[PDB]
Amino acid sequence: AVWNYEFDTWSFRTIPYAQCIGLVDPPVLERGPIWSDFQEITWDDPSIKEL
Amino acid sequence: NLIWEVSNSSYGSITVDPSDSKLATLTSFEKEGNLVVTISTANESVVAQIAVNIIDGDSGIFLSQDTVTIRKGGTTTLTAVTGKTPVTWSSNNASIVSVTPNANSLTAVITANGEGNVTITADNGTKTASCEIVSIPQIDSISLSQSDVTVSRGSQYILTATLSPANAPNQNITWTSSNPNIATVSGTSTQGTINALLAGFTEITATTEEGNRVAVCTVRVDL
Amino acid sequence: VATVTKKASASIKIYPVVSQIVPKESTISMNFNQTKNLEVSLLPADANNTNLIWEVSNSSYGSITVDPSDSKLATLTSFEKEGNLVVTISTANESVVAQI
Amino acid sequence: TPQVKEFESEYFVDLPGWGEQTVVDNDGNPSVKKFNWKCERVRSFNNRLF
Amino acid sequence: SSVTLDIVSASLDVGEEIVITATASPEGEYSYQWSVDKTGYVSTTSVTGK
Repeated sequence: AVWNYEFDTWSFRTIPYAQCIGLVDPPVLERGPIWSDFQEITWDDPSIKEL
Repeated sequence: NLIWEVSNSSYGSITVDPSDSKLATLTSFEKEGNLVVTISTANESVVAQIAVNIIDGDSGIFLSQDTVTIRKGGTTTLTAVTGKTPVTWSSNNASIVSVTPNANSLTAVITANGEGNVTITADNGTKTASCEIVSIPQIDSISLSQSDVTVSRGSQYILTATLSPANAPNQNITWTSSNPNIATVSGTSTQGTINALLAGFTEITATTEEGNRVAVCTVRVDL
Repeated sequence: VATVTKKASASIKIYPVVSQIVPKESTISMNFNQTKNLEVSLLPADANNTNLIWEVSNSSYGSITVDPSDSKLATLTSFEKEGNLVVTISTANESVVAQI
Repeated sequence: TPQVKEFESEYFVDLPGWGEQTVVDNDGNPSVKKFNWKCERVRSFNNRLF
Repeated sequence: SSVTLDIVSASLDVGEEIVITATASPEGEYSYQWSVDKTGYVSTTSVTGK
């Protein structure tokens, strides 16, 4: 049940079975990658498509 | 009451016998070295310590560390045991490794300058000790991330070289490749190999400025 | 978790550092005649646990201005010339440099 | 080092006392020594420096 | 097993350095943690090293 403390409104949503939660920086592939980093990656989405 | 214990109970046929009432006697043997005498109580957490040194004679001398392995730029210390305060040091091959006896003259600091075995020694006047030293480079080996790379016309793939130790002071790399007309690389662990032709194998080998000259080799494959 | 543990005894002795600091001089200054060689009398702070080194600037006021101190002190001489100079009684290596 | 520039000076110089730390030897004998202090930012406040 | 040290006493002066090495009877791999009875009077570096 999410509440916005800037406009005082209530809303709900679903989460993927969270035992915990926190904030952290993402992996290098999502922390800002570089063209000359995908030296081993190819267009055959080797287990990575959501980019 | 208390219980008298001694570490390395080999310095006498009967090092310390059971104290008659409170105290016991001490003996010795024909050998030197450092030991500790722990006067422990019955069971409570009370463990004292007494440091005794067998001088090996009247004014003999024996060093704590006999063999040492130091890396370039590092430093160590030495400890002696004598009866005479004057302790003059003397190291063969002086100008390969320096020494600086402290005020007490029973301790000296070592400073490695370059690779090379040294046999720093002291001289009390009657007896003499020795301390072998083997200077080792800051590095023992290296490794790369790829050995069978493959590129094309113009494409330049970047290679990385992770040194064996996590860190190395004053380290520097000068990449070399026979016949640099095919490609050129230099700088640091980051190589950035550039390709000029569409065929012709190459042998990208590292050349660590410091550390052991031992390097690796990689075989580029443009086809 | 540590299943087994073993201790090692090791004692250390740190000689006193008191009185090793800059010493004090009784004869802060001493004027003599042209070619007099009046001996010098002084003591550092308790003269304990360390030695010193007697140095003199412009070591040209005598064939042997100040010779190596026998045990703790040395002698002084003079030459047939005038001028101002300074006698630095420096310790072995510590940053202790006096002046006379 | 911060390398302050005095008001009555025409050249830059390291800060005075930067690295000074009081040490007391046996019997309570004080002394001062300078160590390699390196900072990232310095500002002024309440007639002080941070 | 039982541990021993070749060093048991030493004479130092303020400003002088010294290095001690720990060596157990067996050649196995173990962890080290140095301790001091009276705080101060010394400075340590890499207490987890032999």
